[PDB]
Amino acid sequence: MRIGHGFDVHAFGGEGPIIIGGVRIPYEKGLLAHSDGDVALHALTDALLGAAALGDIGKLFPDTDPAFKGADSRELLREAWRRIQAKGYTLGNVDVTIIAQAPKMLPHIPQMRVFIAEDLGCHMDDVNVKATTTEKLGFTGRGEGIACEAVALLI
Amino acid sequence: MRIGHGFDVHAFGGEGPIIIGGVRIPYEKGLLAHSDGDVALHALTDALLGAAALGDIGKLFPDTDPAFKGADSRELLREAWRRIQAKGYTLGNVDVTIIAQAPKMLPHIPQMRVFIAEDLGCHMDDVNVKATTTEKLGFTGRGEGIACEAVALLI
Amino acid sequence: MRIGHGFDVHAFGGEGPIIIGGVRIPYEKGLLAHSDGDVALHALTDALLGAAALGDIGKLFPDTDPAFKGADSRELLREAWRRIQAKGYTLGNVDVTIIAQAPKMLPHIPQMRVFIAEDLGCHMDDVNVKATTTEKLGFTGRGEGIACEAVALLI
Ligand SMILES: Nc1ccn([C@@H]2O[C@H](COP(=O)(O)OP(=O)(O)O)[C@@H](O)[C@H]2O)c(=O)n1
Ligand SMILES: Nc1ccn([C@@H]2O[C@H](COP(=O)(O)OP(=O)(O)O)[C@@H](O)[C@H]2O)c(=O)n1
Ligand SMILES: Nc1ccn([C@@H]2O[C@H](COP(=O)(O)OP(=O)(O)O)[C@@H](O)[C@H]2O)c(=O)n1
Ligand SMILES: [Zn+2]
Ligand SMILES: [Zn+2]
Ligand SMILES: [Zn+2]
Repeated sequence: MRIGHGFDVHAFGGEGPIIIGGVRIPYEKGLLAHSDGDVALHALTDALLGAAALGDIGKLFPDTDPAFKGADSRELLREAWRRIQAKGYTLGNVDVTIIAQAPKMLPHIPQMRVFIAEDLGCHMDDVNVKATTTEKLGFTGRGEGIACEAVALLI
Repeated sequence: MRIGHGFDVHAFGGEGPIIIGGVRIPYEKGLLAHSDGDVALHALTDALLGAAALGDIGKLFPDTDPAFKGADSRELLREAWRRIQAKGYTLGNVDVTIIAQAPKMLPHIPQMRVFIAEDLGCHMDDVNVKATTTEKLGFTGRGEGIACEAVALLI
Repeated sequence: MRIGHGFDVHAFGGEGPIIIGGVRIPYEKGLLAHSDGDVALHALTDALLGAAALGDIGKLFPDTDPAFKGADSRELLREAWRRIQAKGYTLGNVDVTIIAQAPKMLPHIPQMRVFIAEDLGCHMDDVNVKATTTEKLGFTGRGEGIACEAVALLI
């Protein structure tokens, strides 16, 4: 059993929607990023790479490499997962916590769990996603951006 | 073995004391919330629900439902725990990290561990609580609110 | 198997370099602290003490005690580890996430893993360190300080 932890942040910028956990969520503003800025999947990817001792998302897929521009975070998720499995690991379970004042993540979580479980080739029960606001405090409370944390357990 | 993670924040507002980890801690200002605003127990609850793949505190006990107004966070903690156990889980251990510039949590932690272990029906040794300031940085460093993180391991 | 979580923050102040994960990293400003302000090792220490139910770094090594002034965080790391092992624990694995806009931690991570694994008497593979910026948001995004999170799994 191996434990991992990931954390990510992306700033709001431009027009909506935003992509979180693979879900296109309607919002007044979008998120600024090289890729699709999916904070939830970056934090998850890092948690999994962390538990595998493979480093982090930026070590494997550089901000500098042009191909990663506009990149689908689920692709990165699946690749990191491919490499993790090849190192001999299997999924224990993952838990994600989206820290955002808005939009409301609640209704999109079921679909998120479907995408993530698909990507990790596991059952939805091994995947949990949740959300919380920082009750108007901070860059998140001010609507400046979204953050996300995640933990993973590999076997 | 299943892993979970929780995170919560509540803003200062009104008169003291504050309730953290179930402990009434004297402070110049109190915390604003629908319930008692116990940041430590919300973060813990989410960590446990997360490890169980039951979602989050707000999914089980809505901000909208009036009964939860003024609600004792230990009640929510015990209920979430009831449901978790019914899903077949048993406690491995939990670790909580209170992020607050003040007040000093240190002297109240023993009592916190007593309440939490009581609520989870475990031994104090399976429960750990700690604290840290953000050295004057951020909404926490500015005394605007308190945050808390927690991880849990279920069996 | 026992899980732990740690979190720490230190403000920039003075002249560089900074010490992170035991590595002297050149930077325009340094970090303000009683000790060497190694955010990465404090967060790690707490994660390990947390998994062991030993509390936190400040419980074991007080800000008030003068000896800890200028103190080498690896010393504290090794001591906390000594005490943890004496309580009967063995390392499962640790994962660290440095949240800093700058400097770039990437090139110093290998050396960090060497120091940490040395200190914990484990193999580098049981140690992972990663980094992330908060994309210009927050006290970290503003260059006001560095934060760090860590999780640990004890056996
Ligand atoms: N202080 C920092 C921050 C990030 N990094 C590295 O560079 C990348 C950070 O990029 P980022 O903070 O923009 O995160 P994303 O835009 O990939 O979501 C990370 O993936 C780390 O590998 C670093 O070495 N030092
Ligand atoms: N961006 C967000 C934030 C929270 N939520 C949900 O709604 C609740 C958040 O309420 P909250 O941030 O005020 O936390 P508490 O006041 O219950 O401590 C969470 O329990 C989540 O279920 C969400 O769907 N999307
Ligand atoms: N709100 C708080 C914050 C910290 N503390 C305790 O006092 C110490 C916090 O000191 P700190 O936030 O300056 O962290 P460091 O300077 O040791 O890195 C922690 O080690 C906790 O034991 C507390 O009791 N209540
Ligand atoms: Zn990202
Ligand atoms: Zn709360
Ligand atoms: Zn520190």
